[PDB]
Amino acid sequence: RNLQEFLGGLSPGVLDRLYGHPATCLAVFRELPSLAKNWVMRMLFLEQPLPQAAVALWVKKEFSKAQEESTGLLSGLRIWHTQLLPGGLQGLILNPIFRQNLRIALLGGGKAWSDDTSQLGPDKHARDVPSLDKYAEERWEVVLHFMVGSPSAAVSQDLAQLLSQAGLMKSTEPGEPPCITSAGFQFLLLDTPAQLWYFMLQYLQTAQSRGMDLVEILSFLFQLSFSTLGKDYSVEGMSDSLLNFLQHLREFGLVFQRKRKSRRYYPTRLAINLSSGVSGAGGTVHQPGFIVVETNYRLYAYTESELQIALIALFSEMLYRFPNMVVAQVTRESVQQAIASGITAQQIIHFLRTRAHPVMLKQTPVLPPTITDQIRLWELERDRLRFTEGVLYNQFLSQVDFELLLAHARELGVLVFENSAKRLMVVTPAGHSDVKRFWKRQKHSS
Amino acid sequence: ARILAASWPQNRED
Amino acid sequence: KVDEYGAKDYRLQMPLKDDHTSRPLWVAPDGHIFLEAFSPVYKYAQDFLVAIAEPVCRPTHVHEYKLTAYSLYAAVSVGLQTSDITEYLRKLSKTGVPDGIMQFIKLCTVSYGKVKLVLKHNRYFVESCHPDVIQHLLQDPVIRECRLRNSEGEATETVSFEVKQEMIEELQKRCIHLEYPLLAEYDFRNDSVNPDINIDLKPTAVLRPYQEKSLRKMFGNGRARSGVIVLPCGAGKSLVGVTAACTVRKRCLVLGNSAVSVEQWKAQFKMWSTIDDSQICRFTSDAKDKPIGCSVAISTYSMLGHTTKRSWEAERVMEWLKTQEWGLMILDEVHTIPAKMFRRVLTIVQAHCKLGLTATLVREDDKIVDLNFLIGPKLYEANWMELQNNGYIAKVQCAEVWCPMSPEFYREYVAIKTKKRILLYTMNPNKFRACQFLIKFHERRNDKIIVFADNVFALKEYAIRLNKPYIYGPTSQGERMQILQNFKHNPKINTIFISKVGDTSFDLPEANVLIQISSHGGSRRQEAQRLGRVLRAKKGMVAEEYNAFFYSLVSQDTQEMAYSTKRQRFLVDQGYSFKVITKLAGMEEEDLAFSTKEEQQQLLQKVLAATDLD
Amino acid sequence: RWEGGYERTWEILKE
Amino acid sequence: DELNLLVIVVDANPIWWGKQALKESQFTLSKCIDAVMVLGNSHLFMNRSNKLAVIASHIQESRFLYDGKYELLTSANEVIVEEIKDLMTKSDIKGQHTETLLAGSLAKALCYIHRMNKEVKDNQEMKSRILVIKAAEDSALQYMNFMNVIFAAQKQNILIDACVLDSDSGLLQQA
Amino acid sequence: VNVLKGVLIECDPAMKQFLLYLDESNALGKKFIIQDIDDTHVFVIAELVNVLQERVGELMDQNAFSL
Repeated sequence: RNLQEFLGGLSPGVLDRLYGHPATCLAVFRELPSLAKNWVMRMLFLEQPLPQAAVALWVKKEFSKAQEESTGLLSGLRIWHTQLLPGGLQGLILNPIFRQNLRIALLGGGKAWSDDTSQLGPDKHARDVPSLDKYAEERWEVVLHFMVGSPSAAVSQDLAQLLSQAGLMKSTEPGEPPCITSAGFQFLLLDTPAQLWYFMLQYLQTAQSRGMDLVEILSFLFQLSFSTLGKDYSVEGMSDSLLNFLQHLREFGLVFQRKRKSRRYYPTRLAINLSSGVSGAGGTVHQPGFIVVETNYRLYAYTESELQIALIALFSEMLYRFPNMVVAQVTRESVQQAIASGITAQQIIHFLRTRAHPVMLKQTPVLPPTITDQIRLWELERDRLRFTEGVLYNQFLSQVDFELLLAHARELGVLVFENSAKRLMVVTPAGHSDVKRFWKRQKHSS
Repeated sequence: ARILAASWPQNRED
Repeated sequence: KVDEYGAKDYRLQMPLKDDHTSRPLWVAPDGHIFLEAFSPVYKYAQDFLVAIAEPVCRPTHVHEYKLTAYSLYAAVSVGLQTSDITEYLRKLSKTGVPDGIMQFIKLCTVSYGKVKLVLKHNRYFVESCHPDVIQHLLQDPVIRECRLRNSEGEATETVSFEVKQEMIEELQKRCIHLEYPLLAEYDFRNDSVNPDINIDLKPTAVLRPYQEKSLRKMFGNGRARSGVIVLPCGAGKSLVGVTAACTVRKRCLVLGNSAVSVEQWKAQFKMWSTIDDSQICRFTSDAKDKPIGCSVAISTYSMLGHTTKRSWEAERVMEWLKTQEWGLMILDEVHTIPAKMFRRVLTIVQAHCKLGLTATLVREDDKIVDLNFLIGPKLYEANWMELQNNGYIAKVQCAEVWCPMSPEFYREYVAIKTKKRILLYTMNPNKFRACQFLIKFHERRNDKIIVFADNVFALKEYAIRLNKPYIYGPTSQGERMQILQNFKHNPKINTIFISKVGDTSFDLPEANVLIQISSHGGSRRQEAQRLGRVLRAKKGMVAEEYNAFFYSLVSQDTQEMAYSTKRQRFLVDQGYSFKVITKLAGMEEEDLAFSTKEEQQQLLQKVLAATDLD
Repeated sequence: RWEGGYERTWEILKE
Repeated sequence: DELNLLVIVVDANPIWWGKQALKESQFTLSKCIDAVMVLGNSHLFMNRSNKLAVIASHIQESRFLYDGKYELLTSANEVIVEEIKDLMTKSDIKGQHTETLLAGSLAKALCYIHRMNKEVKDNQEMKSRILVIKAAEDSALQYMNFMNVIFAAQKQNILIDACVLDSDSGLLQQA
Repeated sequence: VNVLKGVLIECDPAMKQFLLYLDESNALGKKFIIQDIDDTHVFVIAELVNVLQERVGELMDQNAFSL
């Protein structure tokens, strides 16, 4: 789910409160389509409502669908609103709060969100951008190792509580580490920006559980999105809920802070691209590919962290463990085990493509097509048996009665399968009672 | 031809 | 130590040094060696590994080699000591060499080259420079029986002693038990009993660099050494054998599977060697030549291994062969040697230098450990992918086509549990339609088509319905040759159906499309050798990476899937790819047989009529 | 007559 | 990978703006500068990949111009305001040259676009367009140079937009 | 009316023939394949479909190789 999908499902009050932040308006405008951006720029200084027909006459007839998509997106986000223009017209006018904040952000004025943290002078314990990036990587590595269950990763209990609420790991037996579910496996197989985006979406879905203001958190995230990497900002000026959220982000590695009492905080590139979700950051300079795939379904990994070793062992049989090399083999048994664990074929293929060694990048295909096809076939083998519980109707004496009952079932939407040639049909067990009652009532009316 | 052309590797691919 | 994931924890035993990128080799303490092909020192590392390590797998990027005692003995026979090999390994291994492998190398190399076996005056002598080892080995009861004794039963007295010829192969295995392997050293230049022969190399013969390297490795210090060289089919293996025979200049013996192999070897000798035709004789059952003045003799293993009474002239020829001392012996298709009857031929024939040539050595019965002493260690084995890159051989386009089984056949397939089940999946109407469409496509593309089917009934039925020549058991040789000539010359006929006899019973004409329908049951090496022999390099499509086409029709959800998977393991170890094709594009437009389901019902009736007898 | 000897040991050298 | 470049050339002829100020019209040079800055801010606002280049066209020479408000936008505005004030306060009329150096500013803008395109990585394509505002009268002696600039722009396939304020120019129409 | 409550199974005709063979030969034991409805659809009682899936998996396991 992208950012706008979550924003579009919010209540009008939350959207209005978020409109009071010029950074939020900037982010919303940046996330709009180009046609929507042009429409907003046209209406930036328009204090009068715009007739709908006049707005519609601007775009080409062929691009009406794209025009209608932009119009619907703008209406859903409540950026603009419809007003009963005098004479029966329905004018369109932007949100006054949103428009005012956008003008403040662009034209100037208002008040800065951060109170020029240079007041404290240079930081005695300032770090460097590579150090901040490495620390951000380390924290997420610790989180992933804890999700795996390795004792080397010890995190706060409430952090595990978030995962339990997220459903990735379920604490079937208290005291023992929770067992990570299939959803947790799918989360692990996602790319790191995707993992962060999904985790933040889950946090937002349960933001009210911690009593934290959604409007403040979203605005703070938007401000961090436009922040400069390697630059600190003022912790002061934020509510206690915001302070707790900032501490949580520091635990995630998105924000660097030497001490909990520190008044400075350095946003990281991960937090900058966090608002964009999965897109936007097309030029992500990730780690070089260390995985080499051979035609004999053999994987060679130039890695030493146990996280990647566990990820590879999730769907492959380990063979050798060298100090700087890990040799495993891709087998049908391991792939089927991963599928039974909930792992899909596409996740494995995408993960292997992400970890593609530069030597293999020289080939026109990123991965051997035969291996990918074999993996796809192994995945398709598991779901050969299709199980669908239902009630079978097969005693139709008249074709007209069978057609009428089939039409009624399709009206109810409880049809599972139909066979007009033999007058046989399958219905849902839940819808069986309704169809049975309808069939009995038809005989009663007869 | 319906049975042969689309028995195993079609009901999931298509 | 084993991790919970099954990976062998070799981190502790392998001390990694900072020279990661420069050194391309990984040396695990289990004896396996891993090499990266993209490394700049790949060529030097490849040459070093080939000399000392027997390859296991050679895919595109990372190659896996194995260290064996026979490989160490071959390396010692080349002329490499322990010190230089250890230095080169440490210069190329990413991690430090474990002491377990080090001690393994130290023990084997010291024990090599101690015991020598000499064949002089039609007598076998075992001698060594260390009489203590000889005295110690006398206590062995097996060695006591193998040692030749006097007519009164008294044992015969660098001191050498005669050894019974019938117990020579027994002594070879006992050397492994005593950890003192024999030495197959021949006086290449010091020979005087056997005179030279007026045979040389024609200027038309050119030795490819890998062929020359293999020959030079075989000729250790200028002396011919017994061993086995593995080369792909069509890479001039017969030319290499002829060159070796010319270099030896002594009496030469060549053995083939059938008379066709004998004729091919004789033609190659006439094509490349300068030996007169009067000195070339064929000891065959039909075309016989006088053994007098036979400088080079070409025969077959079964002719020399005929336990039953032979013809009077053949008996005289065998007596002359036994009396005659042969400096050099040549054996073709070593993979059939592990058979007991063919192994007895080695005991029967007295030869000084024995060289074996074949395409594969992975016997399904894994009777190769004894073969390592029947002839010797594997001297050389060329990389198939590397030779494809060099253009010496065609870059074959391999594909496995999955033919869905008809529901009528499938139910009967599951119902049948005996060996009669082969006919059901080997006669799939859908497979028939796929083969027909492929044949039509390749005929429209003007390609040579060879359809291989082990089952006689299935092959005959397919050839008859498709109206193509069929080759099977009897296949009268005149008609067989006529069919071969028609396939080579007549453009109207470009599709030949060949039974199991197409492996080695005759010569396979050069083609480009090979379709395998029926399987032996898991012949991972036989069909691989057949595929190598069928397809050769074709001019015109050298630039393209797909110049030779091989298709394997496999019935879905059947035991043929397992057979194909087991068989293609050898080719995958060679880096050959295999693409699975479930849907064939163009079958919908093209009209094929059994379009209606009732025709498939008729085919099912015909197949069921063919009972378990067929 | 090149069969007398052939080695690539010196090619295996540190550079 | 869509890099949109909007190069803006401003006719900074002091004679025409001084005459307009004498007319005491509602619109002055300050309003024009504010409008140009707002347009550039909007252009950079619509997308990160968008780039802005502002060059002042003056008789003496062509000048490369480039608290609740965005930091980058504020910095760009401060730089632009500093440069235009520095040019205008030091713009001393020394000579009878009245026609603005339109051709030279266009040539410098084209050179800047070419340098940016060379600096642009192959992963992204840099679409370029030029908007020029016309306030004073056109130049006759620059006709050949103007045509040469037009041909080079067409060769590089760069859109050229003209915004006439007071005096029309057929050369801009043809461009 | 006399209608049975179970689970509908949709598979390729080859698997349909395999299930018919299992039901007729009683390899599964008691005949839980009461009735067939379509050329690709069958109606199986859920009490035995779990074991039936194991038998099907055994079939495809045999039609493969162990590495």
